[PDB]
Amino acid sequence: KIQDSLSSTPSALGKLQDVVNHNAQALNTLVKQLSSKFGAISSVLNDILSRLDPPEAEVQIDRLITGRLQSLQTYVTQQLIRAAEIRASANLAATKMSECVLGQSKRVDFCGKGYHLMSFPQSAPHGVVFLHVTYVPAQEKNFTTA
Amino acid sequence: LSRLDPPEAEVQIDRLITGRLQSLQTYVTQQLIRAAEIRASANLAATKM
Amino acid sequence: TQSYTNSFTRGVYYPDKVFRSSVLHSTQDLFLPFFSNVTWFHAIHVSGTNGTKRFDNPVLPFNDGVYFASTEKSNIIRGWIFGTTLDSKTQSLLIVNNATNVVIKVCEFQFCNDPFLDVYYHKNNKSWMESEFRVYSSANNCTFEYVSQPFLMDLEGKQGNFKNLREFVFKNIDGYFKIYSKHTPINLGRDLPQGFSALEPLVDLPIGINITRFQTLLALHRSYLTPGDSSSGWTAGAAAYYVGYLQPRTFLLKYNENGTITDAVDCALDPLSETKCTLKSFTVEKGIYQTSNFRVQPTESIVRFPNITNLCPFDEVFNATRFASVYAWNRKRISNCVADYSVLYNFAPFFAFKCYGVSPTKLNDLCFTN
Amino acid sequence: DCTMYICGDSTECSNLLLQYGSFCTQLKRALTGIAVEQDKNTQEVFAQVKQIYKTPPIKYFGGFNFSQILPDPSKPSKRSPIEDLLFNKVTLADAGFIKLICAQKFNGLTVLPPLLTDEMIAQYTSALLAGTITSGWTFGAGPALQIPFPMQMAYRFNGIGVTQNVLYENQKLIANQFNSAIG
Amino acid sequence: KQLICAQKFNGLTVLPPLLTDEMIAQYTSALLAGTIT
Amino acid sequence: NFNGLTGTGVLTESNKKFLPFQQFGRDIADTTDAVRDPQTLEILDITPC
Amino acid sequence: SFGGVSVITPGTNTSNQVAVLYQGVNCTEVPVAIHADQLTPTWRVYSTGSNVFQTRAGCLIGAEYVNNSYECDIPIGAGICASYQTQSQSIIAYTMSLGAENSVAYSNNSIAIPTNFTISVTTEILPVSMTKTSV
Ligand SMILES: *[C@@H]1O[C@H](CO)[C@@H](O[C@@H]2O[C@H](CO)[C@@H](O)[C@H](O)[C@H]2NC(C)=O)[C@H](O)[C@H]1NC(C)=O
Ligand SMILES: *[C@@H]1O[C@H](CO)[C@@H](O[C@@H]2O[C@H](CO)[C@@H](O)[C@H](O)[C@H]2NC(C)=O)[C@H](O)[C@H]1NC(C)=O
Ligand SMILES: *[C@@H]1O[C@H](CO)[C@@H](O[C@@H]2O[C@H](CO)[C@@H](O)[C@H](O)[C@H]2NC(C)=O)[C@H](O)[C@H]1NC(C)=O
Ligand SMILES: *[C@@H]1O[C@H](CO)[C@@H](O)[C@H](O)[C@H]1NC(C)=O
Ligand SMILES: *[C@@H]1O[C@H](CO)[C@@H](O)[C@H](O)[C@H]1NC(C)=O
Ligand SMILES: *[C@@H]1O[C@H](CO)[C@@H](O)[C@H](O)[C@H]1NC(C)=O
Ligand SMILES: *[C@@H]1O[C@H](CO)[C@@H](O)[C@H](O)[C@H]1NC(C)=O
Ligand SMILES: *[C@@H]1O[C@H](CO)[C@@H](O)[C@H](O)[C@H]1NC(C)=O
Ligand SMILES: *[C@@H]1O[C@H](CO)[C@@H](O)[C@H](O)[C@H]1NC(C)=O
Ligand SMILES: *[C@@H]1O[C@H](CO)[C@@H](O)[C@H](O)[C@H]1NC(C)=O
Ligand SMILES: *[C@@H]1O[C@H](CO)[C@@H](O)[C@H](O)[C@H]1NC(C)=O
Ligand SMILES: *[C@@H]1O[C@H](CO)[C@@H](O)[C@H](O)[C@H]1NC(C)=O
Repeated sequence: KIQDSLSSTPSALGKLQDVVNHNAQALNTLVKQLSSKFGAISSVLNDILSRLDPPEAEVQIDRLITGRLQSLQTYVTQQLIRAAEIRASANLAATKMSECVLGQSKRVDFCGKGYHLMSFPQSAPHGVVFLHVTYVPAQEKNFTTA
Repeated sequence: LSRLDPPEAEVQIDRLITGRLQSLQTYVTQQLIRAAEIRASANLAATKM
Repeated sequence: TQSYTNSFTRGVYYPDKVFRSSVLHSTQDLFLPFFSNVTWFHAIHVSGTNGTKRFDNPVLPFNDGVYFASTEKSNIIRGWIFGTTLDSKTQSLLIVNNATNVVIKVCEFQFCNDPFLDVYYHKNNKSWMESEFRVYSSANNCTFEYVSQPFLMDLEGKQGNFKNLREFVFKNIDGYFKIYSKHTPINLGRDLPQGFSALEPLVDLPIGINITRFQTLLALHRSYLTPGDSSSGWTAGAAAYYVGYLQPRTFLLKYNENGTITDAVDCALDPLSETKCTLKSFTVEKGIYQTSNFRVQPTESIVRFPNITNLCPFDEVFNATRFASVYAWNRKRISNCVADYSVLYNFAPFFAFKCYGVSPTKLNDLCFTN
Repeated sequence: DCTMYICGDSTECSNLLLQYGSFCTQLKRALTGIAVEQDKNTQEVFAQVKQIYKTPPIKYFGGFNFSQILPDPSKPSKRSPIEDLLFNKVTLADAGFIKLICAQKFNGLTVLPPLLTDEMIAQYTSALLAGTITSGWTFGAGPALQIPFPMQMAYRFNGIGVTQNVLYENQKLIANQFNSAIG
Repeated sequence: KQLICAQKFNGLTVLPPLLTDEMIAQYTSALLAGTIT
Repeated sequence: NFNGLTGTGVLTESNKKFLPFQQFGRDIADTTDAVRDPQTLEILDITPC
Repeated sequence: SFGGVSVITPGTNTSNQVAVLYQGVNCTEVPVAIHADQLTPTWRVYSTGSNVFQTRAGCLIGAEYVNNSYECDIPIGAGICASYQTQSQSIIAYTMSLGAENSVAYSNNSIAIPTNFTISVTTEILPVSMTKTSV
């Protein structure tokens, strides 16, 4: 049923898709930031040099330089935090693969809902997928005890 | 606005917008780290529960 | 015969001369707002033996550009008149057409009472009507002309049911006149067919002036298709003469893969539409979105100044017989008066006037203590 | 809000601010992501029960006194006295509410209210407590399984290397010690 | 590679990972064989 | 040294279909990609280095 | 007076109706009695149109309150949500439901012992790395 469930529901792999979507959006925004005047005469260097003489044309384009530097700083500033959270997730995945797969786990609700039996890992783009095999009681019957 | 003409008012007003943007960026920059700390604490609490 | 109808998806043009394809692009320019009323102004003057006074050339405000739409055969309506007073003491515009020419000029045109009409007004028997002229009464002091290729041309339609609606939008800003036009065919049965169409630039002209009215020069020498009724108050009729008004809105056009605009969306009509504009996409998924903010606009302005009667004596300081030495400069006090800073230019022909802390232009809007 | 905080509703200031590009579409997204994450955290920590349980009206657990942690019906809000003390010992500045320095935020700074009301969290905690005192730890595998509390305590002793006869031989003493410790 | 991806010629490139998918697959197969046998 | 372009690239030719009175080719990120021919009325194709 | 405005809408591929939430504003004032040529947004056709409900997180315009208990789809705040379904279809704003009510039975001389088991296989997805880059 794992194959059919994965093929039916498309939102199961929502954790892996965001990883590439956020990076694509960040790169797109970084590229799009270039077409900004940044409070100057124009957003293109060739025209601003061809339209003005050196002494104040040099002054005018400094705004473009500082704006582009400020735009570039934020990208790496956010990338550092994203890399940190990805490292935390990777460490958690490594611990899971070293505990649940290479043995049996007694921790409650760590390697699956219920009692743990085994685990088989699978490989996914920019991630890893586990298949926990668990044990669950089914039919109940009360008694009298001393 | 009411004391300087636009040709130099634009020059004077540009020295406040940059400062306010730089002051606003730091707030979200620090909140992005406090949020990570809180998320780590929440994960620890969920595991403990 | 005046009636109001709703314009669904008309009044859009190419924002610029630049090619662009298979993307979504956002522009801010004067456009025709979606879902707005368009007025129908109709002419009723036919027959020679019997007839009634026409009065069929209303004056339109022309509030910073208009959108024109009319359905005719080839030449029923010709020319467009601008100006502000349209008299001998004021300048008026004479953008008119010709057989294979266009005449455009601005002058002190005095009188334009009634175009030359033969009173016959019957094309059902004889359809010979040409050279009505009476474009103007006289020209006083003017030389500018724009004899060039005519703006409008006729389209041939056979087998019937091919009528072309003529969309003319005019831009009168920054002292220049811009006209965007396109011919929309297949006007078979719908007066304002649903769909989408695009206009194209034609020419620019440096006119300027403070044009504040519009006048129509419909040719009433030989008229046809003239229903008559007393319809008023947002009704339906038939005028074949549409006029619209342009507002400064923002749209998000959808360029196709061939560079032709297919769909356009308003960003200030519907909160769903505004959300679409914010997300820069034509499909929005279920959820909650934070779009913008709302503020209450002001009503009026109030000015509260102290009441002082006497004038300030700037003449006693500038127009003085003797000035003291530099080492013993004398300080004078000006108080309890109303000061006019636009008069000190006349006392002397100085031009240094280097002013440090406050711009000399707006010295009259600040109140001091001494 | 960038426009109101940076510019005092001035058209010229907004026009010059629009020249900086997308330096506020990003600042209007990080805070929304943070708010979504904080809404998800409290659901990930507390919402671990499929259904909501309720303790039986008769409360006798072999001498163990749980009146200091079970919900109190007398109060308008179903909160245990320990929860009441914890709520009283912490004072929030503004919360969400509806509308001396919180009114000085006409400059575009606001606070959104949390999704989950405190009563819902209290109900979640009450359900967890009922499940963990009635059905032992078996309710974490599947559905709740009945077991008397003294036998559950004996089994917990057996799980740490102490023979289960110790509790049954010293039930009253352990109950009194627990009552004194929790009091 | 030789529209947005080819458009990023301003200096924003993407480096390839050191481990190709065919080696992660070998790791996974080895783990599965070890944990089954 | 065009009429307002001053580009630099390995421009060869445009095979795309262009509207008759359009000169500037543009892409998703708003970069020049086409140039009119002042003599042959042909669309060129800006391509970077 | 000013405040945030939010749009609660279902998927545009399904319906075409929306609702407006005014964040943190007591809507006994102007927001219920809006007037033309007085508010910043160009659209004022909604006005009140009845179906106005007061929430502790703001005022909701365009959604009719119904008192039921469902697992809510679109969060709003303060224990209130919204969803596009039946009461002809419209947008409703009910109160969030935590779960189905259940009561356990406890006794000091009874115990429940299972007699059958069930083997199940679940899944777990974890990111490991992100795409590299250089500038
Ligand atoms: C102060 O002296 C100057 C020059 O002697 C006067 O300047 C005249 O100002 C009027 C004001 O409209 C002008 O029309 C004249 O053309 C100016 N004449 C010259 C020669 O500059 C000025 O009027 C004097 N001040 C007063 C209050 O009379
Ligand atoms: C469980 O403990 C509570 C409080 O720890 C007991 O309630 C107290 O009872 C004494 C005398 O019965 C009163 O003087 C106190 O005022 C009570 N306090 C509260 C908070 O109610 C309760 O009696 C204990 N349970 C049993 C069965 O004795
Ligand atoms: C425990 O559960 C299994 C699975 O539900 C039961 O096996 C089923 O038995 C019925 C009737 O004997 C068959 O129709 C099903 O096909 C069986 N299922 C499978 C998967 O083989 C089993 O009988 C139960 N144990 C007891 C003691 O009742
Ligand atoms: C077992 O539980 C059922 C329902 O909960 C109850 O009717 C029955 O009496 C219980 N058995 C005993 C021995 O009490
Ligand atoms: C358009 O026509 C409608 C019909 O009654 C009218 O209410 C409205 O005031 C008119 N003008 C505008 C701008 O909608
Ligand atoms: C119309 O064009 C013809 C041919 O060029 C010309 O002789 C005639 O004078 C024009 N009409 C006007 C009013 O200029
Ligand atoms: C207007 O024209 C008349 C002659 O028609 C001329 O005398 C007069 O000077 C003109 N007006 C101006 C301002 O030149
Ligand atoms: C674009 O042009 C091609 C070539 O004729 C045509 O097949 C396609 O339908 C056009 N796209 C449209 C009309 O959206
Ligand atoms: C690189 O060169 C090889 C060798 O001819 C060729 O097969 C490949 O297609 C080239 N890559 C391109 C053109 O992107
Ligand atoms: C909102 O306004 C009403 C009417 O002024 C008032 O009675 C109420 O206390 C206010 N606050 C609310 C409903 O939270
Ligand atoms: C709750 O539901 C009942 C039954 O539909 C209805 O009569 C009552 O007015 C509702 N109460 C509120 C506050 O909506
Ligand atoms: C179980 O609890 C009830 C409730 O007080 C009590 O009467 C009964 O004696 C208890 N059972 C035993 C075996 O003591």
